[PDB]
Amino acid sequence: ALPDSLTTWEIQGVGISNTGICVADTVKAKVFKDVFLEMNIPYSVVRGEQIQLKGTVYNYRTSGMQFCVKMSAVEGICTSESPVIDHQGTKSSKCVRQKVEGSSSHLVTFTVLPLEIGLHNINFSLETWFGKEILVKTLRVVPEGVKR
Amino acid sequence: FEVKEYVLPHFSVSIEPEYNFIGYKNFKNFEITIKARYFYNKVVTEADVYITFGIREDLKDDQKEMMQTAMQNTMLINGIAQVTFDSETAVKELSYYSLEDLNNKYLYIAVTVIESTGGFSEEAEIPGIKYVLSPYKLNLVATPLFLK
Amino acid sequence: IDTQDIYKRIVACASYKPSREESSSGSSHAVMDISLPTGISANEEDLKALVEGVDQLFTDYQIKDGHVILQLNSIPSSDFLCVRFRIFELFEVGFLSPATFTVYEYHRPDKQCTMFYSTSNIKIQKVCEGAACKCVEADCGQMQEELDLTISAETRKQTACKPEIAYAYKVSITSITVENVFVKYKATLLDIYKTGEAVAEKDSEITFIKKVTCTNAELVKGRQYLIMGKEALQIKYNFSFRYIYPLDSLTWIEYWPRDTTCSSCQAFLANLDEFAEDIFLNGC
Ligand SMILES: *[C@@H]1O[C@H](CO)[C@@H](O)[C@H](O)[C@H]1NC(C)=O
Ligand SMILES: *[C@@H]1O[C@H](CO)[C@@H](O)[C@H](O)[C@H]1NC(C)=O
Repeated sequence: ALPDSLTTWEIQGVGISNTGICVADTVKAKVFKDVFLEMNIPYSVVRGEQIQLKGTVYNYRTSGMQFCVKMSAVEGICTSESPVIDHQGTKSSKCVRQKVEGSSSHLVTFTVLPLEIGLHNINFSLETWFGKEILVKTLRVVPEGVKR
Repeated sequence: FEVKEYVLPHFSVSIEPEYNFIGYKNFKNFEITIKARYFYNKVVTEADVYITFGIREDLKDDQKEMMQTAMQNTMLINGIAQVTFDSETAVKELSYYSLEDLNNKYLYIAVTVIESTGGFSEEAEIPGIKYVLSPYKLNLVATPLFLK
Repeated sequence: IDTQDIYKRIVACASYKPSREESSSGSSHAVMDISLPTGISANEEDLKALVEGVDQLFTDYQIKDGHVILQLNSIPSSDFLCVRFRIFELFEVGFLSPATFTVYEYHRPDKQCTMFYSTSNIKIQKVCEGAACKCVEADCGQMQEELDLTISAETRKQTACKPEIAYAYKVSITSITVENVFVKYKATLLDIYKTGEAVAEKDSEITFIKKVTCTNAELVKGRQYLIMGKEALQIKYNFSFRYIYPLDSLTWIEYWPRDTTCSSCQAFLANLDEFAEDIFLNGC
């Protein structure tokens, strides 16, 4: 079963026999989705400071649509919005649906300040017309000063 | 194998110069093509492209002064963009010397591409392009040097 | 370091730290570095004023690797030396790399004081190492005026029924521990209305913290105030207790009269009781 990613997968193989070594031509397996969401996911995200955490929703569907994106964070990363409803784990972003033009994209921003050492799992749920899907992203943090 | 923090870039940015290395005719006029494509093979619809120019003495030198002029900002349309940059105005007083004879050394150009439709960023660069008074070079291939 | 909208200006105001065995005079030659966020540049014509000046506090200035380099001869031990400059920023980025403000003596590069800063406004603030905050939003609230005659009894129901407003109850402040920066506000619960999930009971004597930056929300010790605000934050450094109150911006705080009555007049207290009974009987 193919892994879930927007990028094109390049599979490659080599073979060994008494005849000799043979490298097969690289097979490009393209994995695409009509309506999907992806985010920057910065590396190491220093602790104590708030981050912009920008992401973009893509619509390849010819017809227009309205999208809703909510964020759920494990304990703990300080959020500037709140509250958590209905479930204690589920974090409502109180998302207002914005119009996304056909063959266009829209911007999504989340201001969050991590309070503890990573890596912590942070979910971004996407509620939209033409189906809905949620991706799981991990956020890692690092202490302020460094001396080895 | 390289050990680094890769971040795993979202889209590919390829920089194709019309000519490999700048000659006499290309000093007054130099055109360069900037083309950025997603990893799912679908070209970037619309994005903002910022170009940075600079001059370097050698390849080993990581740091050198630069203009101070532009910083020309053009928008990537349908996965392709192009811009013309002349050396005559470029170097001048900014590089403290102006001539093709005065400065014989590499030219480094930086490109920063951001998506206008949604948050993402990718960067690329050209290690260098040297202005040479003596074009090309000469070499022999598949020609053993012997006489019959 | 601080960034205000009042083109945007950036100030430094840094000083030298005296040593017990060292008489305070000034500091040795030190390089002052300011890291500009990716896609942000500063105006050189505005920076030239430091060099051009008859009185020279700075020998040279430079821009290297997207950083601002300016060398200072002596750092004042008495007061903080300020540096002001205007910036020109062009859109972007995917993610802004944390901007650092650092200063180091040119003699020893070994030890460098570094502090992070952000040009954008701070939504989340006040994160304590001891009590493990648990923000505490940055925005500032305001307290209603003392003995505001009527105007209005109906408006209180609208404010309390707000989905964002969770705890609306009558409390009496007991003890106050000033800063840094907490303002604990030890109180006592006389009565509850909502009192929605997950908290409970009565006479629990709970506390709510507020940053000292708000002088308008100052409470008088011993005077009972009716407080309606956001849901209580969970826990602390202590794994038990477990429900401390935020006291954030746009919280309803109004003085509840105890003493006479008629204070010109007692009729105001009836307007407060109507809101209590209406929200208790029917509610949101
Ligand atoms: C993301 O959704 C998954 C589904 O398995 C779940 O395991 C996890 O609780 C989620 N993470 C958060 C922070 O809500
Ligand atoms: C929690 O904090 C208090 C101070 O408010 C401290 O004195 C006490 O030890 C703690 N309570 C418990 C039950 O551990």
